[PDB]
Amino acid sequence: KYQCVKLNDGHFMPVLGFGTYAPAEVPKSKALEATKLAIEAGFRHIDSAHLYNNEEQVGLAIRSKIADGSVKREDIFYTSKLWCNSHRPELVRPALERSLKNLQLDYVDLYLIHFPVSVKPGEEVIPKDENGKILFDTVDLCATWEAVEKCKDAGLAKSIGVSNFNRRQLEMILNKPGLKYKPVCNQVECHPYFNQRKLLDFCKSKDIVLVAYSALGSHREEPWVDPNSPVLLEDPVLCALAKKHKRTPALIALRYQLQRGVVVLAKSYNEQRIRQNVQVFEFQLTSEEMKAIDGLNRNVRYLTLDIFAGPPNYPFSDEY
Ligand SMILES: NC(=O)c1ccc[n+]([C@@H]2O[C@H](COP(=O)([O-])OP(=O)(O)OC[C@H]3O[C@@H](n4cnc5c(N)ncnc54)[C@H](OP(=O)(O)O)[C@@H]3O)[C@@H](O)[C@H]2O)c1
Ligand SMILES: O=C1C[C@@H](c2ccc(O)cc2)Oc2cc(O)ccc21
Repeated sequence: KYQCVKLNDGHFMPVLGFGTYAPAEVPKSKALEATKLAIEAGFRHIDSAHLYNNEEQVGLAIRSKIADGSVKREDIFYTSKLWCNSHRPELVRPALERSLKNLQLDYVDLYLIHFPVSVKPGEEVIPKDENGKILFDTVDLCATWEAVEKCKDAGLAKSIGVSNFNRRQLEMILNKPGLKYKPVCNQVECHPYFNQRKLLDFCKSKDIVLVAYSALGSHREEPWVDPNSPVLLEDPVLCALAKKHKRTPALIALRYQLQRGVVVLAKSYNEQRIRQNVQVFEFQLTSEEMKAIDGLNRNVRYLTLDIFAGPPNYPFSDEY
């Protein structure tokens, strides 16, 4: 269904969203078809990023569902993200305008700082030196946020937020001198094996929505995810609750987040699963079942973004 949460700037965010990242080996055209099917199934919140190299396709999909009259622009909540190669203040608006041009949309509903570690400016999203290590850059993320705030001023992003920020980095933005807009959200990995209780409580404490990514246990694309990590959707408790409720493990995992106050994303380029995942609104977990899923917490982070560790801004060294 279309139920939403009110953000701290007064905009409304659909509580279920459609993830659009797919591994590099997935052809770009598949993003176009999956996003159309997502909108037909009921999805109104759509999550992309300049990193995903799909905004031309995702924009084509959204504007085709507008053109055929299925939805109007105001019904769609579209998220993009500012990548690490344009953290520098003077490059922030160029990057947003470049996403909008690829999308052929006048504005995004939500613009996020994608990841707090900066890299060398340029066309390459992961620039590398001769020994294969990332060419990091040195940027004041408070200066980045101010340039992101100016993007809201200009009406090019209706809301603004962050992703992959730990509590320290959230506090750096929240307590910045002259802050215009708080982040409306922190988009972070969250699933029953990494349920982010502490970070979720902290966001709640500052009127920041936690948006769960990798909520079904991630794409598991090598070399980003350890292939020896456990597979979330094989979990016996999730599978047992799925049987009990006549649902699926993915649907238990998404319902879990909805009942604990989290906005949840779900990626699928599969028509059946796309349509399946919107069924998260048709059933309820009992409080005893929520507690059983709470017990699944394992400290298994699927997406470490290890290749960016080293700089002070690497977000996952802190406890949360
Ligand atoms: N740093 C960031 O901000 C960041 C990082 C990671 C992700 N994200 C966002 O969050 C989204 C979701 O995370 P994710 O891409 O890691 O994936 P995910 O939502 O955790 O799960 C995707 C995987 O689960 C499968 N799946 C989907 N629905 C299913 C169902 N009902 N039953 C069984 N399997 C199902 C997908 O396969 P099929 O496609 O074949 O269904 C795919 O293999 C991303 O697309 C992106 O929008 C953001
Ligand atoms: O799966 C990953 C690993 C990594 C990454 C993905 C693609 C890429 O081109 C470079 C890095 O960061 C991410 C950020 C995202 O928002 C979504 C997925 C991933």
